[PDB]
Amino acid sequence: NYGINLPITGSMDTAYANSTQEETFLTSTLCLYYPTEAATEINDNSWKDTLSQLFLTKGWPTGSVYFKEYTDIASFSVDPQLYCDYNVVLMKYDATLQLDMSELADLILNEWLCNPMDITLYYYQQTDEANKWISMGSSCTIKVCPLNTQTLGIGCLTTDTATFEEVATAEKLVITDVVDGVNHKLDVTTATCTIRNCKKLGPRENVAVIQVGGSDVLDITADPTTAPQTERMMRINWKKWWQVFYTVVDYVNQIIQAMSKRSRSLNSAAFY
Amino acid sequence: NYGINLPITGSMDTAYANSTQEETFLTSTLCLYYPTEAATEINDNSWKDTLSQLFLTKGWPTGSVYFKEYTDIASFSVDPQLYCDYNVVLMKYDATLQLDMSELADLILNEWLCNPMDITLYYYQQTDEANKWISMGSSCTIKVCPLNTQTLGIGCLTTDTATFEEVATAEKLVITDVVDGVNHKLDVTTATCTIRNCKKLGPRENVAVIQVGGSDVLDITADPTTAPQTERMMRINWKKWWQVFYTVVDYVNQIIQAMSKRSRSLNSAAFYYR
Amino acid sequence: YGINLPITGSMDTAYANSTQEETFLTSTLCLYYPTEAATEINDNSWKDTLSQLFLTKGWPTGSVYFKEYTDIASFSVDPQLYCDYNVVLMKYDATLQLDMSELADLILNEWLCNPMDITLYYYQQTDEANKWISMGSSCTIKVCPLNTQTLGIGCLTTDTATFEEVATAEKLVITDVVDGVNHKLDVTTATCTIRNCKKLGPRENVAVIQVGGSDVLDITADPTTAPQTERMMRINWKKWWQVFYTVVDYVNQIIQAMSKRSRSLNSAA
Amino acid sequence: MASLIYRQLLTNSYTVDLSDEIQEIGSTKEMQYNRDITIRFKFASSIVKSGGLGYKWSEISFKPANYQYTYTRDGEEVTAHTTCSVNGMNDFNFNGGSLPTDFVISRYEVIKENSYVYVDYWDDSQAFRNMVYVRSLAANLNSVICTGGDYSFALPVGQWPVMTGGAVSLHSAGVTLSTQFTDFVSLNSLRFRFRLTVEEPSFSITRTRVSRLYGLPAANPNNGKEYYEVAGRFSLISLGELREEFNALSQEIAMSQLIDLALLPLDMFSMFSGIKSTIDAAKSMATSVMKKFKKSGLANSVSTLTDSLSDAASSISRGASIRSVGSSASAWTDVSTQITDVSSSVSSISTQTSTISRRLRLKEMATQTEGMNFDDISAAVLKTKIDRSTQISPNTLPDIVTEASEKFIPNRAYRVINNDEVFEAGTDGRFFAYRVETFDEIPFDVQKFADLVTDSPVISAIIDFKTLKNLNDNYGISRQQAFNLLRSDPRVLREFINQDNPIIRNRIEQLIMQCRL
Repeated sequence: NYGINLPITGSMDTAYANSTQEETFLTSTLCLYYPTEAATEINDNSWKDTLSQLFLTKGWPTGSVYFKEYTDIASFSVDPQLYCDYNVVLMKYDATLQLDMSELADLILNEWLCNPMDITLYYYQQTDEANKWISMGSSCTIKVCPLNTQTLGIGCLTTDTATFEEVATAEKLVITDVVDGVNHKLDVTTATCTIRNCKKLGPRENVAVIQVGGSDVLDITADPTTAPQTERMMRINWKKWWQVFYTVVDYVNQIIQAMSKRSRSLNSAAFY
Repeated sequence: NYGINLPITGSMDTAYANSTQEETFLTSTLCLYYPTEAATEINDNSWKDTLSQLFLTKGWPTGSVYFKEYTDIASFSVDPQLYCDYNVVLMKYDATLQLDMSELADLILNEWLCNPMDITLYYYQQTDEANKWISMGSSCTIKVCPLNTQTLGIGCLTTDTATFEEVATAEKLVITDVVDGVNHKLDVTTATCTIRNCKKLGPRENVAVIQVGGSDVLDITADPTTAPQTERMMRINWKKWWQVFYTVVDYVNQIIQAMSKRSRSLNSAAFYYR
Repeated sequence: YGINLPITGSMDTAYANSTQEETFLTSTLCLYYPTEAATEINDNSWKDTLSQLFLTKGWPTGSVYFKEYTDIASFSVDPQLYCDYNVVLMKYDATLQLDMSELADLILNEWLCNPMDITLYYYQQTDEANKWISMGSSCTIKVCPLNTQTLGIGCLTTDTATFEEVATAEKLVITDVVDGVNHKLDVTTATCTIRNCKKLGPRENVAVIQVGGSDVLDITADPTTAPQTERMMRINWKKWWQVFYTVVDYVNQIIQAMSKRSRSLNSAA
Repeated sequence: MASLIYRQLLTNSYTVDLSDEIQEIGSTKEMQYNRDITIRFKFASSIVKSGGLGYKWSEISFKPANYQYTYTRDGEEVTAHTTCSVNGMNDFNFNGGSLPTDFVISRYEVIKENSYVYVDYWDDSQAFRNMVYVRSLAANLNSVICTGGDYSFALPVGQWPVMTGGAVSLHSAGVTLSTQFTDFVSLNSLRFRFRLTVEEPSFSITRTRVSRLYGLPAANPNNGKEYYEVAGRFSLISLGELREEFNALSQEIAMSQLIDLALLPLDMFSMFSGIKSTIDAAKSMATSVMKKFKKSGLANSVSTLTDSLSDAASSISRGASIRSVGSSASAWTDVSTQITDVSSSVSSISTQTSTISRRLRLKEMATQTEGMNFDDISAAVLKTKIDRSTQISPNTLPDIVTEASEKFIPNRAYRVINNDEVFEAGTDGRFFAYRVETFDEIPFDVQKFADLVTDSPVISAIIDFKTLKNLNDNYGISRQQAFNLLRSDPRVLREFINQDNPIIRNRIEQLIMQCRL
């Protein structure tokens, strides 16, 4: 764009250009993410097809809607590539996996920027409430050792990782947070994990995590002070999976309207 | 304002702000892509290191330059997760692989927008000279069957793929082009391949495919009418690999200047790209 | 219809719209390809399928024709361009390059020829546009330059064993000799035919589309010039079905780079 | 007048389809002569048993049947051949059960009031062979009752069920055309079809559950008769190159007599009156004449202007750049002002004028205007000659009519008055500016023109400048008259041509000679 230098005009012409949903029906793609269990319960070889014809009703041309199958919250969390313009991901309340779910939401619902970290040669530090370490893979196990202003351990010996502080034991997606403004020698299991240094920010004008199950929320926040509740964070009452999908279809536009179209670029949110 | 279009005042103040290379030396990363054979011929455990000190000369701080090893044009054309701000890829003329190379160039040198295709449930069609089907993977084998306005085959039976028309036999990267405005039942070998529907456009303000050997020729037009020659498409005379790298280093800025940031990425564009 | 010349230059500024809509209705398109091309396609209905696809780009059923040359040498030799617009597909065969160059030089250009009697009259080329184009089964041309006396120069106008061989059994040959010098010629007229041609206008039809390599071709007989025309297109090579799809998907673009012949236009004299 | 007839057609084209669609379903998969007639015919049946034990029948159906005979008529022995077939038969069945020993009729046909009987007829007299053009035919025939005989179903064991009864009466209904093709030659005929009324007795199948049904079953429809007979009487009432003649035939049309017949709404019913044909020609032909129009010059063109408005009024947000000689964009003026899609030879103005004529001109007509409108001079030409020819046959009437439109009065111009200023778009070439009164010429304008054309009433300048100025001088031409001679008034014009006879009689005539096609 090269432009942002010159304001924009504020005159109230006052002419709303009508519809909005009639541009998105024609030009955008809708990608539905669900868990295996969801589809297994449906037990039809043509469910993706039936729903698609039903999607014409709500106004989405045949070749428009795509159906992606994550089989777990952890895998759907490791190697991320939102495929379509609009992504609405269905998540089933599994109470033991809550934080797994929180860490995954925090990634889709938000806009991320990521540079690479070399745990080997360089001990790092986070800068602000927006600098976090997002690591993900087969088995992510992160141990940390805070450094005083001398490159010396504080409660640890930068030499023996048996004195480090473990902050993640074999997760599939992890957003680690350390006391801001302190250097740390890091010890990740890079064999099965990848850890990258991300700065947060923009949010996502796409992800509309629809939650099935429970009650209760989650506060993506890392702090204790704030709790943000966004429109791209919806909830549905579980009955049967066929019902869930019927509702998602019967209210596609409502769900789409709670998102937008800016923000799609390269799939994999971590930015190297 | 940054999520909309803003157009600039045209007054000729006329004051060029000097250097330009002195912001890129400080703030940008340089990623060099070469083939295995390149490094094997060099035969040193410290070549990446030696070149790096040499890179300080041209003005790139120690932790700045990265060295990525593709071992073939086919694999490289696969996991093209260009890592750094500036990417200059070294390609060694292999005459049998020309189109493999062309298809790979077409991907790096250009700005691509893709969506996923479900070959199983929906027969597709390309819209303009910019709608192409880019498929890539282990072994990409694509057979096609053009449909008349009835969903019926034309020279084929939408029922038996033995009547389809084969347009790719086991490639690692393929940019397929069909007669615009015609529906086609597609039959890819999705097991080893992935086919996606891409719209082209912007070009790349990064790569700089530097070609070793031949008397070169790259075609990036799918058509016959046009032939585009860009600055991000350079050529070097093959002597020894050490020489190639020395030159790449001795002319880093010249090569970088022929690219430049990443308009689509930079910050002031995160909306319409990034 | 014909003879005389001067147009009014006033800028009325009214472009008469489209132009592709008169060519779709009134003109014929002839596609020339090599056997290997069709063999790789392996369908009994490929010519047909492509034809329906050609309606898309706007060419009525009976409009497009498909001619099969099986080699660059025979094609070079049997050149009776059949249709209004001819787009010939050439495959990069690296040993046959000059065969290809000589064939391009003939289609891409407008030629004027007269017959030569090698037996009774020793000839000479006049300008950078007078060339000797010979073609047939096996064309073998030996030459002997004459000084201003009808005597050989490095040869005996009597024994062809002293002649200078400039072509050994080609299927198409455009021979060039030092301008303004007489030569006793010795062609193998049994299998060859040699004719004296004057060149000129370029062709407003063909569109040699080149498959493969990363060629650079070389016509100009001289060393000084290199002409690159619009009727000389290129498509990097790999699958034949793809080549044809592209030719169809961009028929108009290819046709637009050509148009009405000009030398054959009715309006002549 | 012509206004209607022409437009009237393109208005009623939607019909073309409906009709068109009929002949398909129905399509495959002078001199008078008389003669009492005697039609003798018979039915045939096909009875097929199922396999197995022999208690079950699979099909009992009607089959076409031939009959030949001779009868006397006017002292001559006539040899006749008939073929009787049925249509619209009804499928009945009887299921005595699924055991191998249970009596069953899977399907048996019955003709009822929703069925027809057809009898094809041919005889060897001469009037019959001379029937190839048929303008009309009616039959007055006695009815006949066809009753079913018994048919026994011989079961392997026991008492045999017997189908008995059934009856229908046949009534002559509708008269057409028809023809029989055998191994080598044809037998022309206008086979009549009989509508049916069910009669007593009803039919039943003894030993079963089938009684009191009305209609005639296919089991034994002839009831042992050698033939059925229907006799009565029938009455019959009987009767590139083209162009070159139309022209010559025009050179004679009067003048005054013509004009008038252009002040009479010669619409649909009128034009296809005079034609005298064999059958539903002029009919589906007045429809075919249609099925030609909606596929020609006048057609599409008009279909274009129409859009060029929609499209340019629907677009606007994205109104075509085009250009407009006049206040603003408006298909008529501008769309022609810009898409000067043809080229080279003369001066500016003329080219637009021209292209603005094309639309404006011919086109205008099929909508709204005053006085004798060109075409109304054309129609006159048609309804004229297409009468001084006498012909019948289909393949003619269509096209020729159409083609008349596209190629009649090759050129011609128009005018628009406004504040005593005759603006004349001399199509193809020319254009002048008047001062209404004192026939004078001042700088014409592409502008003043623009609008005043776009949305106001136009006039099909019968007589134009040339003729007019020459007329005004060697005569007089009261202010009164003149003012009419512009609106192209019928009267005032008719006067002169009818009265005076000077010039006027060329400007007119010449036009006739121009609608030569």
